[PDB]
Amino acid sequence: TGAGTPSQGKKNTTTHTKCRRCGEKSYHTKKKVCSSCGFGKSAKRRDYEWQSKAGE
Amino acid sequence: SSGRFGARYGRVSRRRVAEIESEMNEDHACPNCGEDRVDRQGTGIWQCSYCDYKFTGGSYKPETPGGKTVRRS
Amino acid sequence: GKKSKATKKRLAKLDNQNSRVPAWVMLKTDRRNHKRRHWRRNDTDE
Amino acid sequence: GRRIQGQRRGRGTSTFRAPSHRYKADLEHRKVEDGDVIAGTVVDIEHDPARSAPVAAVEFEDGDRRLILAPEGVGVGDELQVGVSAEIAPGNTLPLAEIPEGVPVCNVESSPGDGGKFARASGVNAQLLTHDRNVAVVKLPSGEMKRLDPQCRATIGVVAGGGRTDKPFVKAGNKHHKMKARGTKWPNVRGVAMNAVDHPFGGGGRQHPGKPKSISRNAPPGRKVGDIASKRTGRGG
RNA sequence: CGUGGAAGUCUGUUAGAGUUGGUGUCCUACAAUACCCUCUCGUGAUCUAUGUGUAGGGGUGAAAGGCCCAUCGAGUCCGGCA
RNA sequence: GUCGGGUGAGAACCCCGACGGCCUAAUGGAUAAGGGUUCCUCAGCACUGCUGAUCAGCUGAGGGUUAGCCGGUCCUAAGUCUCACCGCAACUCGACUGAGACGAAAUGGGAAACAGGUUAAUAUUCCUGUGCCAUCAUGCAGUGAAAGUUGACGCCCUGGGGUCGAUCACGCCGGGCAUCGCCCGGUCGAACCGUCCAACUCCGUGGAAGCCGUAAUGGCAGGAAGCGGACGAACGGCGGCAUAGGGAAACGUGAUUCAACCUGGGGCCCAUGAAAAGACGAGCAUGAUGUCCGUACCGAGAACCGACACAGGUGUCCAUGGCGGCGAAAGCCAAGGCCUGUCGGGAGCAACCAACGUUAGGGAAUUCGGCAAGUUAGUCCCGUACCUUCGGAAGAAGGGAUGCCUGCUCCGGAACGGAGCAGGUCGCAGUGACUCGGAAGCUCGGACUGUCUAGUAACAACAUAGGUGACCGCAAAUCCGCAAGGACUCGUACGGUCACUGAAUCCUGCCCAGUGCAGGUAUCUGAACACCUCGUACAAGAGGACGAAGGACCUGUCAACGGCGGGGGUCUUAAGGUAGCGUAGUACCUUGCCGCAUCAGUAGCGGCUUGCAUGAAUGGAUUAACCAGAGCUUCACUGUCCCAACGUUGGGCCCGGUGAACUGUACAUUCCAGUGCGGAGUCUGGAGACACCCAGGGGGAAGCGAAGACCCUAUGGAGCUUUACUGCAGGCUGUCGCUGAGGACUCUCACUCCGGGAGGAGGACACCGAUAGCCGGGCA
Ligand SMILES: [Cl-]
Ligand SMILES: [Cl-]
Ligand SMILES: [Cl-]
Ligand SMILES: [Mg+2]
Ligand SMILES: [Mg+2]
Ligand SMILES: [Mg+2]
Ligand SMILES: [Mg+2]
Ligand SMILES: [Mg+2]
Ligand SMILES: [Mg+2]
Ligand SMILES: [Mg+2]
Ligand SMILES: [Mg+2]
Ligand SMILES: [Mg+2]
Ligand SMILES: [Mg+2]
Ligand SMILES: [Mg+2]
Ligand SMILES: [Mg+2]
Ligand SMILES: [Mg+2]
Ligand SMILES: [Mg+2]
Ligand SMILES: [Mg+2]
Ligand SMILES: [Mg+2]
Ligand SMILES: [Mg+2]
Ligand SMILES: [Mg+2]
Ligand SMILES: [Mg+2]
Ligand SMILES: [Mg+2]
Ligand SMILES: [Mg+2]
Ligand SMILES: [Mg+2]
Ligand SMILES: [Mg+2]
Ligand SMILES: [Mg+2]
Ligand SMILES: [Mg+2]
Ligand SMILES: [Mg+2]
Ligand SMILES: [Mg+2]
Ligand SMILES: [Mg+2]
Ligand SMILES: [Mg+2]
Ligand code: NA
Ligand code: NA
Ligand code: NA
Ligand code: NA
Ligand code: NA
Ligand code: NA
Ligand code: NA
Ligand code: NA
Ligand code: NA
Ligand code: NA
Ligand code: NA
Ligand code: NA
Ligand code: NA
Ligand code: NA
Ligand SMILES: [Sr+2]
Ligand SMILES: [Sr+2]
Ligand SMILES: [Sr+2]
Ligand SMILES: [Sr+2]
Ligand SMILES: [Sr+2]
Ligand SMILES: [Sr+2]
Ligand SMILES: [Sr+2]
Ligand SMILES: [Sr+2]
Ligand SMILES: [Sr+2]
Ligand SMILES: [Sr+2]
Ligand SMILES: [Sr+2]
Ligand SMILES: [Sr+2]
Ligand SMILES: [Sr+2]
Ligand SMILES: [Sr+2]
Ligand SMILES: [Sr+2]
Ligand SMILES: [Sr+2]
Ligand SMILES: [Sr+2]
Ligand SMILES: [Sr+2]
Ligand SMILES: [Sr+2]
Ligand SMILES: [Sr+2]
Ligand SMILES: [Sr+2]
Ligand SMILES: [Sr+2]
Ligand SMILES: [Sr+2]
Ligand SMILES: [Sr+2]
Ligand SMILES: [Sr+2]
Ligand SMILES: [Sr+2]
Ligand SMILES: [Sr+2]
Ligand SMILES: [Sr+2]
Ligand SMILES: [Sr+2]
Ligand SMILES: [Sr+2]
Ligand SMILES: [Sr+2]
Ligand SMILES: [Sr+2]
Ligand SMILES: [Sr+2]
Ligand SMILES: [Sr+2]
Ligand SMILES: [Sr+2]
Ligand SMILES: [Sr+2]
Repeated sequence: TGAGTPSQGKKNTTTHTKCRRCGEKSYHTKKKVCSSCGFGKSAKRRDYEWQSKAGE
Repeated sequence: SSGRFGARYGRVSRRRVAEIESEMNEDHACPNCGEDRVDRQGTGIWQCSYCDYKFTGGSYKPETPGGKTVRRS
Repeated sequence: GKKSKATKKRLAKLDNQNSRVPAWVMLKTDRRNHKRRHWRRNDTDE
Repeated sequence: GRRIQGQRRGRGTSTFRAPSHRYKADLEHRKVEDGDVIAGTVVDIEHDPARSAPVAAVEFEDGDRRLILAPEGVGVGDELQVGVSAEIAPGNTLPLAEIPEGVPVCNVESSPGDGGKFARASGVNAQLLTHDRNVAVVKLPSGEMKRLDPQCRATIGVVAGGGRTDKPFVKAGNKHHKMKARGTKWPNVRGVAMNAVDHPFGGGGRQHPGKPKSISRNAPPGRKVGDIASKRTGRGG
């Protein structure tokens, strides 16, 4: 069984769903944690300084 | 009793296991009556088929030379 | 797949977003839907 | 390099842990005040998945159902006594001072009232030797002389399920089935068949260890493989 | 002689799992690993669905430096960075 | 697919019929995940559809998903999260512990629904009939009420009970067939309410000294068979349900084999096979209440994932439709679905290619190699060697048989079950198709089954049982963490940890000099602190005294890393190759020499063997069995070859439609020579050369494809090793603080551990903070 096209058949799982807090399809319903806003992990909002070029 | 091993395994496999299996599927003495009705129930567990005295004993041999030393003192 | 109540409310709106720009908007602006979605070629949320 | 197998062990992941949820009981001793007014009838003899040997289901005087470690001979209907002035019969739990000399005993305690630590495996025993006012010397299954506190409880008799190790596994299937129920990763791939990146004995164009097998006791975790602090090796000579 | 019905036993395109040879077909493919004939295992250290756990110098590894989403002798993204 | 026909401006592919086929664990039925309206109707063809389209999963606008009893909801599972607490510089970080929560839609547990009808599309939801569960209210019952049971459970074998299904018998109802009279379809009817009980256990009676009983095991004077009896099953039977329903009609009765469902007996384990909520325990009447979420369609060679209407991938239930046969096998056929693995037309249809059939004579001569293809083939009977771990080898090998018809015997209760006999008879051929081992022998390796490089390696590599060694008495050894703390461990030496060798069998020699590890050590060496001397109004600073681990040094150890030579009849550096095995997967010389086998044998097997440079758990030797493992020989077979031929299907060629890409400095009809950076269509000289187009096989364009992986270079990168350099974890050790009372000791009061507690063990040590010396590719 090749790692390409045939392994793409077993892909009927739901992981990332529409978040309650921000609304991006980043709420990992198995982890109950958002990968975009960080809902379920932090009380604060997931923002990072590297999401923009250093001097901007 | 190790005839299920076939042409595989070896001599010590069909001498030891076959000996200790023909020895346990046998008739042994019971401490609650005095009859030969002692059968096995698993690993270490021994059972009588009379007044069903479910007792303890050596894994495959009912009475080990170490389990008979408890009687001397 | 079993959908919930909210999931239904959402998929419902997405279907109304699939309606064309009415004939009169063309006559009012004196002459394109960009959120044009197909059930096969496109992907929705969840 | 990479962390060796024994390093991944201590992390305590599923692969290396014991299926605790599938285990029966934490076999300890009963708490009597002082007087020996506790006794119990053995109702059943079950199998312990945690330690292969048989385990006795005992219902006491006050109806406290607890699984106790089973000594040889003891069966359904039999009565055993737990306390200070217990009977010197096989299967009775009492302190070392109250137990006479030259008697094979099991489920020995280290510190008094710990629930038992020593001599527990399939068919083993412990020999009680010296009796002083301060000390009670016990000979543990390995042959070591442990200077124990006479207030330490112990069960009289040898453990049941003896002579188990005397029969071979015959097939890997029998070993697989056993190891699935324990806290061990199986099978055992020799460190020599691995890559240099995976173990200190790994690599090479052929199979052999790099340095000598014997290693210092001061060796760090990741270099402590082979013969750990060997005082010698080999059979004869 | 029979009864019995054991087995990492046996034959088996039973379901299923695997993939030896053709170095066949294909090789701007049906397909970024496919097709066909052959071949192997098929009551067991078996095969499988879903749920769940282990995370990057770290996992996992019946060890091939194998696998960790077409990415592995150290994943991916963005930043350091022009 | 074909001929008709329908709608239409337009029809090969939209629709009707006929004729013809395809699919049978799927190409049918129901669904999970996922999709998300793709379902239904109407109107359309600019888009999408491998051609066309009047069709459509397309475009546009409407419509469509109705539940107390189907899921969800509740329960708890591996396990997850929140709060508290603790750590962290800190957190969205982290382990323990407490408390709460979440965690199962096919497929865990679970209070309760069946039959029919209805729509363009829903349906146990709506409608008709009937029935069932729960809470609560009133009325009656009842004072029990919680002990116990249930929920609730592995694998293998097996009897019993029993429904649907299928088949046999016969009757009735409807159809088919046109020499016979055979063939097909139907003959229905739930839930629920009632009732019956086999198995099992048990009680009374009985009185077996050998009996009772089983498919098997078994059972009994501690009481057998026989007899009566208490408890007690189905998704079963029987009755009701039902002058319900459904059916054009008849609107059956019996039977065998029996899925489901019920209930027993047996065996296996170095494996022991969830939990909880709920129910039961523990009545009945009437009335009421039963909210909320899901409910359309696909579920795949077009509704999912793979960029696509992708030949790929993806779970579950239908495993009992007929013949067949051991069979859920092949082949053929229903029920059902489809002609959408969706472009067509024409040429005896060439060459050439893909699949493939048959080839006279020879028969591996082909080739690295029988690669490819082939041969054998099912069932019965006779028969079966060496060797062997006694299991196997073995279906060895080899030999015979095999249909149809008539009439029968035997096993059994019987089958529409099996085994046999006698006569009759057809063919080239009787497992007539289909299904369906080729056989044997020598050697190597690995014991075996198994594992593996998803995507060029399936193997001798990995693993394994087996053997051995090492460490640890649990406040352990080993391992993770910065810490709080954690894995092993609900574990305790018959244990688990770390390594090595790799079934069995027969053995496994010698060396401890070097490296390693461990122990000891009079003496040497050995850091900082404190102490002593001088120096400083103090500091810096010079010497001394003391001294740990460590090192020196001695001993132990090779199933520990490893070693087993030269010279002469010892030397280095400890010993100086023993059993075996041997020109080996190891031997250079080497196609070693002898032999077997062939016409011929760098091959293969056997023996010899001074072994360039075999050899004992860096395991040595031997081996039955096993193997898509490497090598060789024989029998059989054959288009592999001698040597090629004919044929078959899809292409290929011509016509309609659709309609890409790789590549392109320019010029370019070339060839023979030469020249040139030494490998020119283009320069020089000649020769040749009218233009365009079709098919072809690919000589050339140092053809196209890829800023060579080789090689060197760069003061390039990375992975890896170590007695490279330097450092860090980490271990060991002295010292200072924690830290108390009276170079050896007593105590308890800090601190630690254990006990529920009382209290018990240890004790200024230990833990921790700091510093100092040693070791330190575990890490950078
Ligand atoms: Cl073990
Ligand atoms: Cl549902
Ligand atoms: Cl039975
Ligand atoms: Mg719409
Ligand atoms: Mg390393
Ligand atoms: Mg495990
Ligand atoms: Mg315990
Ligand atoms: Mg191994
Ligand atoms: Mg390797
Ligand atoms: Mg080896
Ligand atoms: Mg080795
Ligand atoms: Mg072949
Ligand atoms: Mg999984
Ligand atoms: Mg490698
Ligand atoms: Mg429908
Ligand atoms: Mg298609
Ligand atoms: Mg011929
Ligand atoms: Mg030749
Ligand atoms: Mg008869
Ligand atoms: Mg093998
Ligand atoms: Mg591969
Ligand atoms: Mg293979
Ligand atoms: Mg071993
Ligand atoms: Mg071992
Ligand atoms: Mg090996
Ligand atoms: Mg040796
Ligand atoms: Mg030779
Ligand atoms: Mg050879
Ligand atoms: Mg290179
Ligand atoms: Mg480098
Ligand atoms: Mg404590
Ligand atoms: Mg390095
Ligand atoms: Na979609
Ligand atoms: Na027999
Ligand atoms: Na293949
Ligand atoms: Na990394
Ligand atoms: Na068409
Ligand atoms: Na009934
Ligand atoms: Na049949
Ligand atoms: Na197998
Ligand atoms: Na040495
Ligand atoms: Na050697
Ligand atoms: Na195999
Ligand atoms: Na041919
Ligand atoms: Na060419
Ligand atoms: Na590298
Ligand atoms: Sr494949
Ligand atoms: Sr899947
Ligand atoms: Sr969190
Ligand atoms: Sr931020
Ligand atoms: Sr898609
Ligand atoms: Sr405890
Ligand atoms: Sr304990
Ligand atoms: Sr090595
Ligand atoms: Sr020796
Ligand atoms: Sr098998
Ligand atoms: Sr097979
Ligand atoms: Sr090849
Ligand atoms: Sr390919
Ligand atoms: Sr072929
Ligand atoms: Sr079978
Ligand atoms: Sr950058
Ligand atoms: Sr048109
Ligand atoms: Sr449709
Ligand atoms: Sr819940
Ligand atoms: Sr369920
Ligand atoms: Sr039956
Ligand atoms: Sr439906
Ligand atoms: Sr379907
Ligand atoms: Sr498919
Ligand atoms: Sr049909
Ligand atoms: Sr088409
Ligand atoms: Sr012919
Ligand atoms: Sr040949
Ligand atoms: Sr030849
Ligand atoms: Sr024959
Ligand atoms: Sr060997
Ligand atoms: Sr694989
Ligand atoms: Sr061996
Ligand atoms: Sr040494
Ligand atoms: Sr010799
Ligand atoms: Sr051509």
